Amino acid sequence: EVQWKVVEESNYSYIDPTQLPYDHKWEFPRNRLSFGKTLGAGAFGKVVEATAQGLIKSDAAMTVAVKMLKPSAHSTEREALMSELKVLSYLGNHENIVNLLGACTHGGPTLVITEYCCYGDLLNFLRRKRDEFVPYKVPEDLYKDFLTLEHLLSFSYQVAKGMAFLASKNCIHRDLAARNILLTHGNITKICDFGLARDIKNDSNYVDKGNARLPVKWMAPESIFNSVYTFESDVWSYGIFLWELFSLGSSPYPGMPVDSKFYKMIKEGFRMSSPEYAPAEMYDIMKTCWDADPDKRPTFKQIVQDIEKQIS
Ligand SMILES: COC(=O)c1ccc2c(c1)NC(=O)/C2=C(\Nc1ccc(N(C)C(=O)CN2CCN(C)CC2)cc1)c1ccccc1
Repeated sequence: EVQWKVVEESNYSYIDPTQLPYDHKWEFPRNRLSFGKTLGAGAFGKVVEATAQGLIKSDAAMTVAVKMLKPSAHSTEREALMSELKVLSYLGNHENIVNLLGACTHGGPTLVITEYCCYGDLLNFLRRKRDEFVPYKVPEDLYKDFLTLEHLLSFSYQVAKGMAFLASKNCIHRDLAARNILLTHGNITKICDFGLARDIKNDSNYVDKGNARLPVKWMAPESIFNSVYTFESDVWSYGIFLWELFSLGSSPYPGMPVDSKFYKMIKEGFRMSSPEYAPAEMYDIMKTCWDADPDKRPTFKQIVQDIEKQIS
């Protein structure tokens, strides 16, 4: 919205990602990329499955995901893709994020080489295993490839470790949701920012507010109503993700259209109830994540230590 704002005294401010350095150690020869099918495409950017010759081991090739722009992209999009590469180069490597493997910044359009996660996004994975879920396995043949409570607990734990990594790098996600979590071999979940590769206009999970489209049902109140995005507001989005996880990919606040009454109810203390398969101690974490006071929400470092005792 382009309007007036009354302000009150309360810090952190975004950095201009174009000012971040790009380390050319990530430069990978473009001629060693063999492109496959497009995995997903936004309005201006797309992620393509590809084969990278000698990227990690000089002997053999490996499947990777290459993030690139469409022909319709303008100079601002090309700057944005370069800034996304500069952020990934800045953050460093962690197991629970979609990591940067290389980049092609020469001899053509910019190609960002990321890890390929064979299972896709966690949201579609959960909704696919809905009829194949049991809390724990009793004859094991009947639950061959079943999803269990052990898996969901590991997912909550890995996403929390990934977010804890981002917070330690002074990085705010601002769009934490199951659709932005990817699953790869060994049930490893990886956080990522789709950025230019998700078409926000065609996704009902992003609500048209003014001129912007925001993931309202995942956002903390101070984000929706005060435009305040912090480490603590990410924790709110993690609580909404937990509700997705233990409802097996159900849309949050199911059956509630986003309108003025919805915003009012959230401000007055309205919260979702416990998912059907959520353990009690995990739902406790949800309620703390959804505290209207950002000071009373747990940090991701605390969430990691909390879930760790549950795993053990
Ligand atoms: C910063 O990094 C990023 O921003 C980023 C963004 C997306 C991906 C990524 C990095 N890394 C991946 O791997 C991504 C996806 N990968 C994938 C894998 C498997 C599938 N599935 C299940 C298929 O069936 C498709 N596919 C399987 C393999 N055969 C050969 C071809 C058909 C679908 C998507 C994917 C992309 C679009 C939307 C959701 C996820």
